[PDB]
Amino acid sequence: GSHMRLDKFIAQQLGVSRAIAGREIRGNRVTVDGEIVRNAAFKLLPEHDVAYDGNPLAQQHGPRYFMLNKPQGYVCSTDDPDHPTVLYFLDEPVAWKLHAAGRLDIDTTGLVLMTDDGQWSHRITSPRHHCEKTYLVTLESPVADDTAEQFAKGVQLHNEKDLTKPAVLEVITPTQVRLTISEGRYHQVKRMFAAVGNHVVELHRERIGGITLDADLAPGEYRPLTEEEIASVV
Ligand SMILES: O=c1cc[nH]c(=O)[nH]1
Repeated sequence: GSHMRLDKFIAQQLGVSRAIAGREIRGNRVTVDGEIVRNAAFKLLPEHDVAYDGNPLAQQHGPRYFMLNKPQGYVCSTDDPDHPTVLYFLDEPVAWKLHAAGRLDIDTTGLVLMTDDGQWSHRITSPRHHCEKTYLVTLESPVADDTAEQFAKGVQLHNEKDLTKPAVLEVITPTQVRLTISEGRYHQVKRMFAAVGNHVVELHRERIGGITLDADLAPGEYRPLTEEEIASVV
């Protein structure tokens, strides 16, 4: 049930203070659905059509942010037509306006941030930025004892120029590890373990910057991000 004060909408649109927006509203320069509204506190709804001096002012719907626990078998973009996208799990209006601020392959599960705020998104996904992500990785074979050092110094991916930035590995079981990287190269985690002689069997993302996947969010479930999560992702 999105809505907002008519004075805040006008201040937003004209680039003025709320106090000056109120002056204009009282000055009979603002119309809603064709009728003059002189009340700065008028509750503006999405269906309303606002005009300033006769000029239509389309309503720019606020930005939305969601936390999704991505399941296997679905993809994070319409690039590939052979598999259904994660929008299948979202029950929101004009959901097609949403994109993943950091995509995950078809059988990788975990934290995906869905949003329609392009600036917020780029800040997180830019290849020039340092944003940490943590994954829970299941391997085909017991991790080699020099792999942590390897990842700490950086490894070279098959046919890539530069080494991977330092990454920290924590062993949970011999075939299950937690890995934190600050990059976003294509299929980086799988290629990193391949380079050192192992094979990723399962991959689950637990964190991105200051946002961690809720322990009780089941695969396929999602929720709006809190005001705090939005203001502190990275
Ligand atoms: O970060 C990574 C690495 C490999 N594959 C993914 O889906 N994500």
